[PDB]
Amino acid sequence: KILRDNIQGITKPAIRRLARRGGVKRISGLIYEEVRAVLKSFLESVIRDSVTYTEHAKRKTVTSLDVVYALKRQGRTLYGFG
Amino acid sequence: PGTVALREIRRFQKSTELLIRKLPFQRLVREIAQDFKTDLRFQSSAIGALQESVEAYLVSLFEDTNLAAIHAKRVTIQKKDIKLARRLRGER
Amino acid sequence: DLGDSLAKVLPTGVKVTIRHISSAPSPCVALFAAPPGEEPESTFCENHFLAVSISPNENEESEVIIFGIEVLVYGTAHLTTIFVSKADSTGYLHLLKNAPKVSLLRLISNAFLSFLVQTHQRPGVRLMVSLFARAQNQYLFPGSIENPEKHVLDDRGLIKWWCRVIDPILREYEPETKSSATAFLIVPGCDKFETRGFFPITARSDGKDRPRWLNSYPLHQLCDNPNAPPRCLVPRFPDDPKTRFLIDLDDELPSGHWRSVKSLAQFWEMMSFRQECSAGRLVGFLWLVINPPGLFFWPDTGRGHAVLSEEDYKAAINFLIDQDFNTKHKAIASTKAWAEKVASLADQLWVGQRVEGRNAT
Amino acid sequence: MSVVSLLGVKIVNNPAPFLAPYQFEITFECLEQLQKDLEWKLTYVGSATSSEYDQELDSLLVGPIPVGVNKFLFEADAPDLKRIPTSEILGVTVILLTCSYDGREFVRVGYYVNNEYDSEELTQDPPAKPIIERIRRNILAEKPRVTRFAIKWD
Repeated sequence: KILRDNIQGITKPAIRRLARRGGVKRISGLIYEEVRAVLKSFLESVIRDSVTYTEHAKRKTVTSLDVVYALKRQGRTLYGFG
Repeated sequence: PGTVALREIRRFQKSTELLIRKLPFQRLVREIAQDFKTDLRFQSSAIGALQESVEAYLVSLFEDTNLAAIHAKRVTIQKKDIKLARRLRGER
Repeated sequence: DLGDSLAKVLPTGVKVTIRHISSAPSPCVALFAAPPGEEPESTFCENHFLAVSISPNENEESEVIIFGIEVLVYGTAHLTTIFVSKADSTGYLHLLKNAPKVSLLRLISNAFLSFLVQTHQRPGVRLMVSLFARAQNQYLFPGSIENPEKHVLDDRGLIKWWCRVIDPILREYEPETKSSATAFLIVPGCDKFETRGFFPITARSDGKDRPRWLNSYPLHQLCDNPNAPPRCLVPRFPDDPKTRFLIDLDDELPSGHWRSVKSLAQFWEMMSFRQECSAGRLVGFLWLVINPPGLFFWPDTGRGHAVLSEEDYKAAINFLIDQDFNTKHKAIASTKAWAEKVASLADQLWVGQRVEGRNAT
Repeated sequence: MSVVSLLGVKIVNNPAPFLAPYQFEITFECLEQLQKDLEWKLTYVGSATSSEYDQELDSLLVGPIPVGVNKFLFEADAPDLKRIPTSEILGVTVILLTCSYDGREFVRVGYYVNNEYDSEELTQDPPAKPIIERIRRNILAEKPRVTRFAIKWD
């Protein structure tokens, strides 16, 4: 009754490379699970929005523009106000 | 207990390749689509875009996380730091 | 002479030292994708790098690099493209005695670019100046980020900065509807009203019938044939998100048309969401179109100038770039080392020239 | 394209004692007069572990809206200690200044908050019973995390 989860297939070295890219210097060993959780949640949200938009458009394939449409609903995040 | 220091960025670059492998990401997307109960699937360009946004989101979230860890006067980031980074961004 | 051109702009009394490393114009890959059924236009590339350094003491020979900028120059039969690849600082400029509150780096960048434009301007040939601004800790000088006196601007800061660098060069020409010139800014994630905020203040007082700064892409000025596939309408620079995306898109080709992007507007609509442009910081693409009226063999003579082979140039630049600038002493040592390396590569005992400012305004 | 947008947010009393009210000098811009008003919420994330220990400190309404640049003061009441776990209270956490128009949340600003004891002795040896009257909050105003959702207005 227990199936596999592909989110555990996203390796730790890639996570650490992403962290390094984000400017992190040292990380804990018990962080990867939470990371995978967050990744999966965001991906879920965007996929669901884009899929919804495609379905309503009455089409059988999600175009990259549908994904853009989905991401526009995610808002834009910056630093400061300008 | 698994605590790892990351390699120093000696110099940054402007355009950067993605870091997550194509196929694992793809089958993850297929899983998520599967569990959302839908019969349609993504274009390759669309999955490309998805990955771009995922990794962008992640780099930003890690920036916020590092910031939170700095404000706790630490160098090593923890789970709570990421949760805080999520809330900071504007999640629930 | 670049030493003079730079000397004219710098404040009076400010003594610096410059090293200008370039390469001979050699055949390269086409900057623009080839339209279907045609050979790519022949292109001549030419490298450039300016290194500005100072001295913590007026007497001794302690030399410290304060600034560095790299410029590629492309030449096709109908176009000259000046691309600003990377530009970084070490922030040890605070060691200069009576270093004015004036934006020194902005003046140096401005002067260098001006010099290149002037010396590479061809009769009846369109000249474009492209660059891609994104704020990051260090580009050329490793560990310079750890020097507490190095202050890297944020996103909007760096964009505004590059726009203030480019503005005066644009001001030296006539508006477009004699030599004409127009400026084009694009900040992914920003509408025109928000983008206009990044323009120099001068843009606020331009003639509304013929403005100088635009929030768009110079399409009909770069490509005589707008019926060509979008792929052939965007420059493919080294280390550039535009390039990466263009490749990822070219992966869709088997006609010339992609499958997921049919127009340029779609291309930019997508660009605003790529990995580089939406990582929490802002990003700005910039172009400067210059239309001419109607549209040792080197112009630089200073002893700071050294013309190396492609291989030797890469050697020098890569040598300088993989150094250390964590501290004062390390930066000094690195400066000396690179200086000697360049002197060796050009079969001389010394390369570089001192410069002193004449401008007193 | 948004009608309303924030130009800046100054924090008046900082670093203030934990129980002191939150006071923000908010500076925003408006392009045209609107039918409804602006709503400003200020949430405190007492516990990062769950989205439950969040406390909406206050909610001011601003109407109507003058065309151009506008400043105003924003006072809100300190968070309830009875809704905060006595473990995660002292340290780093998050506050969220949100702004909506006619209910539709269109701007969200996030700040990092560090709770800290006034004496070094209390920092080195923190009591099991939190000394609230000796705890000051310091919030980071240098890097506000601004998120802009595009919505429909009139």
